[PDB]
Amino acid sequence: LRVQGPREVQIHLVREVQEVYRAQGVSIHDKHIEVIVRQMLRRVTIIDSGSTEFLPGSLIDRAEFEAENRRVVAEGGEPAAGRPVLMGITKASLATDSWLSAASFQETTRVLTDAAINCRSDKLNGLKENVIIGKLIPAGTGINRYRNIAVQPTEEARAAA
Amino acid sequence: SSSNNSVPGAPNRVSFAKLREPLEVPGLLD
Amino acid sequence: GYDTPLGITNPPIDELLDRVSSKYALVIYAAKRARQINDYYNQLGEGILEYVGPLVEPGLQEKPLSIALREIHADLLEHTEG
Amino acid sequence: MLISQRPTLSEDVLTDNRSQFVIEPLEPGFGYTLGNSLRRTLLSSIPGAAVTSIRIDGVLHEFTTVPGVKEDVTEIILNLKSLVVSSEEDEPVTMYLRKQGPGEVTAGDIVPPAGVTVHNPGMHIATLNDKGKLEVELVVERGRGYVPAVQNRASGAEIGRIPVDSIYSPVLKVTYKVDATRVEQRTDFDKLILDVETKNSISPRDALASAGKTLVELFGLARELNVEAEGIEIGPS
Amino acid sequence: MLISQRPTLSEDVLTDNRSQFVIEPLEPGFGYTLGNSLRRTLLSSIPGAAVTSIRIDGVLHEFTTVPGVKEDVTEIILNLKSLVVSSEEDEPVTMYLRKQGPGEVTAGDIVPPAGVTVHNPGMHIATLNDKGKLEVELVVERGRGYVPAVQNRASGAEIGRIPVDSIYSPVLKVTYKVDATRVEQRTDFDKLILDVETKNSISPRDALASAGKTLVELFGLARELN
Amino acid sequence: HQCGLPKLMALELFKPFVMKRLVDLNHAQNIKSAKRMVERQRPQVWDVLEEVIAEHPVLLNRAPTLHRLGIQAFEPMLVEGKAIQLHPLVCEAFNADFDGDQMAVHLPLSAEAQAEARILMLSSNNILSPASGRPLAMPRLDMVTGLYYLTTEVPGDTGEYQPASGDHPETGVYSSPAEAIMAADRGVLSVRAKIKVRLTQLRPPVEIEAELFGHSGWQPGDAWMAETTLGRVMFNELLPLGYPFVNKQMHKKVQAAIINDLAERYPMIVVAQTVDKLKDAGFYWATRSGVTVSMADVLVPPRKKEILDHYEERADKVEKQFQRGALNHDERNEALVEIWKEATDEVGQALREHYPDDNPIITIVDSGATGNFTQTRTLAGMKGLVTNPKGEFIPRPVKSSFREGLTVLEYFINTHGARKGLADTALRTADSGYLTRRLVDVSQDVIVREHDCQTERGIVVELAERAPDGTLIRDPYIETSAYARTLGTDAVDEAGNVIVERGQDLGDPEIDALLAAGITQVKVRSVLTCATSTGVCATCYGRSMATGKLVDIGEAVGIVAAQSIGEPGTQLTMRDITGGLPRVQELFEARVPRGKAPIADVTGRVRLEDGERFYKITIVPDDGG
Amino acid sequence: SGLTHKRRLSALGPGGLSRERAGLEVRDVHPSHYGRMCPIETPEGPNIGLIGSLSVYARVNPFGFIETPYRKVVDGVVSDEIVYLTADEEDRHVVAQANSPIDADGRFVEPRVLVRRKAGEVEYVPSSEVDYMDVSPRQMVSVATAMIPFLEHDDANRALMGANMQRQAVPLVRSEAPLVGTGMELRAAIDAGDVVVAEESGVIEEVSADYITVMHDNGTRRTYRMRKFARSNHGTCANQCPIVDAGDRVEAGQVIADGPCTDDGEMALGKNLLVAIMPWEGHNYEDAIILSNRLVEEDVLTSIHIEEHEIDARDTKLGAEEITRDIPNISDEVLADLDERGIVRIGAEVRDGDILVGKVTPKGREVRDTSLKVPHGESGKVIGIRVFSREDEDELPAGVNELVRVYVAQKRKISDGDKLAGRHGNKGVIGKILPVEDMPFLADGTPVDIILNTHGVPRRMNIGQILETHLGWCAHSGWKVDAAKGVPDWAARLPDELLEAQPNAIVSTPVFDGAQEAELQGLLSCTLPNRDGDVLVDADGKAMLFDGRSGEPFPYPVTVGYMYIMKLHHLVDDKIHARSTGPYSMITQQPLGGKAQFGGQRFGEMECWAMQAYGAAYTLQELLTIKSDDTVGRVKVYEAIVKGENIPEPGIPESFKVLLKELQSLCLNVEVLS
RNA sequence: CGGAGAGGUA
Ligand SMILES: [Mg+2]
Ligand SMILES: [Zn+2]
Repeated sequence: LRVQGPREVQIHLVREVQEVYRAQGVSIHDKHIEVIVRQMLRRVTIIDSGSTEFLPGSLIDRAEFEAENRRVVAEGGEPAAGRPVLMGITKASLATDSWLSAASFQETTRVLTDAAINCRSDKLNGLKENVIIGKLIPAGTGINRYRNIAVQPTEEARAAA
Repeated sequence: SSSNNSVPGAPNRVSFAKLREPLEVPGLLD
Repeated sequence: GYDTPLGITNPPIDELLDRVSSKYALVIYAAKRARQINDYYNQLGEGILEYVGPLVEPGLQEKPLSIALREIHADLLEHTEG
Repeated sequence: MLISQRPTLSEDVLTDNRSQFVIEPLEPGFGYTLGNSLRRTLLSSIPGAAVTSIRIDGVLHEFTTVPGVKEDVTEIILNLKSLVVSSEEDEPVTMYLRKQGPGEVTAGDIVPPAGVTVHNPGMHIATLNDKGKLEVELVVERGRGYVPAVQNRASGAEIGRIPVDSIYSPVLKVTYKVDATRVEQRTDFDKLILDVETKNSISPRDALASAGKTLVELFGLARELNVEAEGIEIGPS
Repeated sequence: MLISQRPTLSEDVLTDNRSQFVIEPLEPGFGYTLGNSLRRTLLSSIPGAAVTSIRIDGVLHEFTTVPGVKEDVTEIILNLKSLVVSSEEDEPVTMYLRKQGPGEVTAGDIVPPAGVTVHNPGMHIATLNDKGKLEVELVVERGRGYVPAVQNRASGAEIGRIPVDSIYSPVLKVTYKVDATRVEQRTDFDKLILDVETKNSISPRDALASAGKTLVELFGLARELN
Repeated sequence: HQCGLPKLMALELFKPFVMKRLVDLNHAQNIKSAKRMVERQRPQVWDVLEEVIAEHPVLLNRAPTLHRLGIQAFEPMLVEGKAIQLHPLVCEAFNADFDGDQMAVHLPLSAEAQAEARILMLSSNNILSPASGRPLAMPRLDMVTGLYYLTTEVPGDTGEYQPASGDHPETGVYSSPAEAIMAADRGVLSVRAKIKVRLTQLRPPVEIEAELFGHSGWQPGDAWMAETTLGRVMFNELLPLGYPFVNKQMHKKVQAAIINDLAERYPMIVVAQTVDKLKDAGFYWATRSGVTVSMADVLVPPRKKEILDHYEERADKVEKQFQRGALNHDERNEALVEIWKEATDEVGQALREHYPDDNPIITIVDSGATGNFTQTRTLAGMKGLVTNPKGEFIPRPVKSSFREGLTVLEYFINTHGARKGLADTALRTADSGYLTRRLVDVSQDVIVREHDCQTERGIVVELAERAPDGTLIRDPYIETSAYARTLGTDAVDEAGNVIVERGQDLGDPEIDALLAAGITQVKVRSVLTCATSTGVCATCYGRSMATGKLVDIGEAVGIVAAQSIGEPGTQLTMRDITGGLPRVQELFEARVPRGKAPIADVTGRVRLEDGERFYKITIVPDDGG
Repeated sequence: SGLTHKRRLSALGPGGLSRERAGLEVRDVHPSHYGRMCPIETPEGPNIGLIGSLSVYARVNPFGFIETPYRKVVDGVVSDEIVYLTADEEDRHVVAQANSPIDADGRFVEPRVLVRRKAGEVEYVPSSEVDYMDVSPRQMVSVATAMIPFLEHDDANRALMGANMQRQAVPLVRSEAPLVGTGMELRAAIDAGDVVVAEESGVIEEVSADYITVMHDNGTRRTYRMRKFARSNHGTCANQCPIVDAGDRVEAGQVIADGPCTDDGEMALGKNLLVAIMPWEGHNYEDAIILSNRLVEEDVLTSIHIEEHEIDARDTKLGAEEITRDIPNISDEVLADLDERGIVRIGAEVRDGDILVGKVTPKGREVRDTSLKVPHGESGKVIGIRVFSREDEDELPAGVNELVRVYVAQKRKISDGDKLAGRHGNKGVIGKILPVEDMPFLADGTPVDIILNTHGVPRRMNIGQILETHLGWCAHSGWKVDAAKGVPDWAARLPDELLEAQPNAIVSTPVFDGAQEAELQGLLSCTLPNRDGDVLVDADGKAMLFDGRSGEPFPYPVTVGYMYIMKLHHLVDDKIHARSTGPYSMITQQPLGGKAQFGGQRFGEMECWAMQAYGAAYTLQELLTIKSDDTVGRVKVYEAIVKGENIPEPGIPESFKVLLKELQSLCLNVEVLS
């Protein structure tokens, strides 16, 4: 990743996992491994804190990084330096914005105490969290598009009745 | 020959055994 | 190009998905229509106000979901997304 | 003894001559016992009539083609073989089909003598071209079931006559199944679902009736050993 | 090719409880089917008699031992179940076996009333050494095929009653062998040879008659279209 | 779509429904009376229960639920007994055999819940594996054997077609399949004998239709002569009316091809009905295939002793050379291992040659039903080398098959390697569960959110690199890297027009056209490059493998990906460089592999020097640094 | 099962390995295990290798190490004077396999005999190098693995499955010793302690179902009392029946009575059934089994089981607990069965829900009718009541007065779902019980009793079952090798008394020294006709069967024979279970777990992943909210279904509120903002 | 019905 960039490490990871699975005569379309790899390459490490409130060496998500840089440039520019980073699936799982999902995943004591120190608020926007609180998962037949369909007899069929 | 001679009331269960039996199975719960 | 569908597999699912875009859409379509049919059944003894009974002649005791799926197959209903 | 259910024979017509009979509550071993007997009796017990052999002028040794006719000999053979003909005379009667000049040869173009009747007058036997002529002599004898081609009994008797397979049975195809049909503390019974496909000669209803008659005769012969014996009776009506 | 000879059934008696019936001429391929129809009917639809339940003097349940018998009561049931009875009454009857003192106890000691008759005396029931008494009451009843243990509570009965599984099958074993005549003449036919072997409760002729009656009834129901 | 349910389990799951229906039918004045009736099981509770459970889906679940299809919804049918009756085709989906496996039953209640159970989760709608899209309701085992037997042409069989001999006309020609079946039921015809029938209900193949009908089509009812076997006519009579006639021996690959073609061309109901009919036919004809086992059916190679003595001479020579100090222990073991591997291969070749083509064991193996010829060799010829607890091969080796009966030592050294297999299987399923849990946690919030981000970023797929001499050899692993994608650009070859327009599913016709045009690389849309702020877009993800169409706007693709990658973990063996499940773990965790082999950092020549316990791989900076 | 339990080597105890932590180097077969621990017969799950079994001939030295007998071979002479070597000394010398061809003259036939060299390296060697020898070709295996016939023809996995299955066969109401056993069945029963071996030689004087009375040869009488219809640790009957007559003379060490699984003193864990090896209409698909109805009507596989229900009346601080008949707020009809004391009369079929012991709770009227009742899924007659009274100065626990206990027994026939299995690992569940009419019957009309799929044998490398089937047919039919002009070549080394056997002749094939393949071929070539001069099974061993369902003979011959199969203790009656509503857990208001207290199946974490992957949101929501821990949701859902109203909306999982309270209790102000 | 341990099934 450091030498050849994110695309090269993506293709490398997909090729490696596919090699391992093909050796044992198992077919998995590459899009699943691609989803996982996309999830692994989500964040960027902060090299220069800059005017933005990013502690050096802290991995922040790409959306927040780009948005904060674009805000700072608009309001007293001092762009922050950021290197793409690769995270194992456990680090990515435990670095979620929801302390509830990370707590339920692993290391509940560490996640809960660090969340308590940082006073993190959990936007119940995930699937695991909506399952835990017992609300409709934001997926499948829970999307706002689908849970709010409007069924009604047509005027012709309504009159025919 | 047959099943065995050690047990008195052994049913006549003929055996395809070719090799003999130098020793008898010890007491199993011994 | 098929034999008469029997039971839970009737009506064909592709002819239903023709009326909608996604199986997720047909799920809520059938669910809401079944709720309305059940509301009509529970309101028939009470004052019938707005819950319209089934449109396609329901079977002997066809459960509301089956009737709703038949109605969607015959395309009596209409749905809109959100 | 007495059986409390008394299966019911119900028929569902599918084509003009094709049916799907459904019996019903059969004690939980009788779906096959009567099903396979009825299948084989429908196939080969019912009398019928079919072409046993034919002769075509101009073809004695070479069976590759008929001069003046587009179709080869084998196609003519298996087009005549599918000729629904019903006869009354027990003897093998002879039929002649002749046509000259270009045109189409059809089953209606064969003159049936008193007896044989062609139940499918419209059937593409052959075509003709270039002032072509066709003259084929048939022989029909009533039989039962399916009888493959019988080789010549006397080779010197006839050189042009050639034998063909004989589908005497008017029933073409029969298939059956069983299902479990009951909720009466016992979901174990049988339901025989026949599927009879017959020719224009006999409707599947009449073929099934004839098979029932045949099996009734056979099993009545079997039962004649002891008339006053204790057994299971379905009952009248 | 219209074979003009109707099937005719002739019987051969190999012994009292076995007989070979020959049926010919059948149309080709219709030998196996007819023979199997008769076999299926014989092996499942021949009425008969069997013991329904018992009661022994000094046993409340069926998992005890009568005093003085080498056979646990369960083995007594397993021995009784091999009885071969032939009843004529359409209602439950009762049979009693009484023995006291040394000596083997067999089915011959059973005293049936008028009608029912035990058809294999001498088989075995139990042995009494010096101080064993066996007074067992049987209940013969007519039936067909197989009927599991009739529950004691479902049908009002006493605590000492022991329901027994009843196998009413009078047929023991059946088979067939079809002799097919294939000839270039095409005057083909099939000769069936049915071997019915009954368990001495009814002669094979009676079982074959019952099977024939059942099949005649069914195919007569099938003969209601025209 | 159906499952058989014990009546005494249905009576309990559907208790409230039965109570309501009893009260409705005036069989119980109040709810308490109906509850008592259900408790005491009066003879009418069954009558109302069959009505109640009618068309009410029931989700059958088996643990472990490794993948999505571990939960499927069937239609309950009361069955006499105490065991759930599971349709044999969903066994592969559930990974369920019948050696004592149990399954859970779940009943959805709300009208929403039953809609999911009847549409989303019905078994007949779930025929393709979401991992790869291959069919999972495909016939297998007994069905494969039956269809393989039915669709076979054995030369010199009864009722076979014969040309004219100059004295009598052609023989073996039938006017219709009905006549052929009538002949077969009379014994005059064999269901596996080549015949010429006159078909009028089977659509002819492509070439025959083109060279006979042309015009527009075959217009069912039209007749055509087909030289085939009766069994193949029967088999093609189970495929849809419009399917072209398939005159082939139905190996498992052929049946898979048929099922997948139906799935990709026909509605799902047609595919479900077709697989049901094929199940019925295969079960019927496997009973009549006469496949049984006897030690007479397990034939032995004829000259096994000769081969074994021949290689024993080589072993003796190697042993004598070792005794004379010509080589150390490792070289001797390696030489003996090679010798005995060659011996086992030769014995396997001889055994393969010896068996007839109709031996039931070879029929079952070659039919694709189950097993391989390694097991056939182990049973008949010889087992070969066995592994030490360390892992090294025993140089003995095992020399007796399981038919002749292993001696005491051979059996012991075989158990040596068998126990390791069992234990590693247990430990690896334990590890794969954890890997699947971590994968499901990392990618639980990847959901299709937009129908199209309308981006232009994409990735390039190898797609059949060109041959050196000049030829377009298809890349072997294209089914898992190019299909079920959407193009990010257009395809133009040799200044030609666009072969495939942007935004195409890129299926079989598309890839065939691209290869015919003669272009090797194509840019396709991938989730790695989707521009949506939260979740992937539908076009970037591409076709949903399960449904066969474009993925929906609510699809939870992250969990599907995690399950698809983590379901075949048991299959993947746990076998210094890691090359199994540990390799997958240290990949997805990106820990530091096992041996961090250095990679180049800049172009240029290398001045490697060779030493012991180290090297001097120095790369000249061709860039100029 | 008991005898194998008493000879187990569990490597996991306090001071031993831990199951979770144990690696893969311990869960293995070591070359030193030969003759001390069985390389087969290991638990099939997580205890794979941590629980072994002691071999047949092995014994423990004073220190604690195991020793295995050998047969000191001297100067190439295989001499007697067995010496019990240990593993360490075993390594030093070179052990010889007893199957090696000793020519009865103290000298091997060929010089090259395989031997475990030093570190378990099997190699050839000259007779001068050989130091010791095994005792029998059958020394490495255990007691339950030695009862598998044709063991060397099965693969290690299937032999392990069969060994672990012989310990699960339920005692059948009648017992039948195998026709094709091995020989380790008489000793496996006389050394297991269930057959009543006579103490001293004597003459039986009075033999009854409950007592034998051996009249010794010195005037002494020693009456053996038979434990009839007792309950084992696993609810299986423990019948013991005498197998001697009142006049017979018995010898010291003679078996005088049968046990639970025994036939004339030999282990009989199953029955001999006529088996076909054909696939049949898909009913025996993927390891399933098809049984004849004869096995149900004739009680061929009909096991007796007994359950033990107990209830006690504690003194308690309040006092006065009493087992009384009068049940407060009860009906008369339900109280009919109970005797005067309040205990059901023995011999009454107590169905599920019926009262067994009316017990009241005087919470010092404050008397709850907490009466022991036939638990969920119980039935059968009441065969025995045991009541221990404080007034009778009994040794009762502290603070009780009565410890009444009841036994309910039930005969379980074989049904669809039970798990019959042979000795070779060919386990399966009965898929269908066909009526005896529609069964593949031989030419003579005999219907086969069981049908086993063909696709299970060749794949699993347990061909030993097929050889067992062939030899079972040979034993059942009986044979007579015709030595009219010289004995056959294939029967030269066949023992005498095996050249001719009457029908139903039980044989034995020792585990590693039994019937070769040529001998099976020959004994199939020569077998007696059944009743008429017709041999139903040809030389190949395959009969010409008739399809009873359709009538037409099957196109090809089918392998038939007699295979010994055993009814495993995995009956379907104990596994079927369902719940609509019932007991709920207390702390978390989820339903309860287990078939005992009704209970509900667990919708695991990875069954939520499947539902999420399907996109089914409402089904998952309802399953996790209104079916488990939304109490108001649960009750309203029940009311909605019983009435006609739509299914209500969900609420909040009680589990989530429990988690919130626990998180607060830690010291974290978790809050649900809005 | 909460915990600990043991055994077992897939
Ligand atoms: Mg299993
Ligand atoms: Zn996108």
